[PDB]
Formats: sequence, C-alpha cells, structure tokens
Amino acid sequence: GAMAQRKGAGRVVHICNLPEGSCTENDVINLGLPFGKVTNYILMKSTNQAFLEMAYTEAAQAMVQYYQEKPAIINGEKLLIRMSTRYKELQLKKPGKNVAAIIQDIHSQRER
Repeated sequence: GAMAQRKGAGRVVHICNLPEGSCTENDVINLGLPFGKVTNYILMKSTNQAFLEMAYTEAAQAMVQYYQEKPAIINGEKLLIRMSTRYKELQLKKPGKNVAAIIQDIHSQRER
C-alpha cells in the first residue's frame, strides 16, 4: 500500500480482445499511458481480460473516450480499451511501485 491513486478517486480500465502470449504486460500498460497515467495492473489471462489502474480519474476517462473512438491495436488485433464497471480500483495485494517510478508522464510534476 501507500502507493498509486495520486488523486483520491481512481478508475480501472478493462482491455479486451487480447491475444494470449502475443501481448506483454508492458503493451497493455503502454497503451493506456498515452492519454492517462497507469499506476497498477491486474492480468486475468484465464478470462482473456486485462485491468489497468489510472493515477487520475481524468486520466482513465480521457484515455477511454479516445480509445473507444480510436482503439489501440496489437499485432493487427483491435483492443477495445474501455472503462471497467466491475472494478473501481486495482487493489494490488503484492509488493510493487518500488524503484520503478512510473512518473514518466504529464500531470505529474516532479518525481515523488
């Protein structure tokens, strides 16, 4: 804990149409980042689904509005990147956010 959710809101984006073995953890995160910062992620390969956490609720909303109109593509596969209705935030029960400061993205202002 004591990490992520830079603003007191949080939103999860769920990404579908993901090929198993073709997408990496990075691709899913890197696709969300361009319009909104990602803090955390949950990968459910069993359901062929990915969940992505955004540092700012605006980040999640802004990116998805873009990706619902212009969705992101991996290896010719069109990923619908969209708001998750099931998850409000990705509650990682694993150690993370150490060393790797995902503060390489606008709306940050100084690494903390």
